[PDB]
Amino acid sequence: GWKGEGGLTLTGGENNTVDAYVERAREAERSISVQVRAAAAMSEAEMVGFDQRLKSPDSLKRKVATALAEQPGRNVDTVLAGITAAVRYTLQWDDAAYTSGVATVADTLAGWRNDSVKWSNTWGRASGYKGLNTGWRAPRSGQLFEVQFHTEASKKAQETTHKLYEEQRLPSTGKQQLQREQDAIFAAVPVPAGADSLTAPVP
Repeated sequence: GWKGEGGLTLTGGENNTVDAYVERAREAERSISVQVRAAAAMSEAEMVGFDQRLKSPDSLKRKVATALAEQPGRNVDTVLAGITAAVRYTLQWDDAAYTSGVATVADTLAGWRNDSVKWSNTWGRASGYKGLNTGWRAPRSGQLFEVQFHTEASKKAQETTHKLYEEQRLPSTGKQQLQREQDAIFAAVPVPAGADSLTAPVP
């Protein structure tokens, strides 16, 4: 059995189900990183966070044990079936080649029989985080993975807004005064021409 050291738990029958999923995803990642590093080169994109392209085993179980608490009756099989960011990648660009580079990666992935699950285009928002987080399912392995396309400035937003998330989400001594401090950076982040018009590629 698994012991969530924050008040969480998982039985051995569920624990071995997740550990089998961990090694199972690690096998599909090999064929996925191949198809990802390709488009990252086919569009002159930069790959950051690639050293952590696979989600942590403990962090994976916490999201499962939390989902089990929110929705009993759901088995770990369906809970693991909903995980979207178990394997994940980040593609960077200059603001000039961002929009064209994203369309390349999305089409080359779709052309390789990958399925678009989500398309979180938040560039045309006057307030909030700017970016495009995408969801994909590998063709034969069926593994759900995500790709968040960033710029040098958009990645620097989350590189710096997370420390404000740290002292805002936590009510230790806090709040909304930093809500402007973050949206000031989000407004300071330039939106590439067409970034707010990026749609999921129809396969």
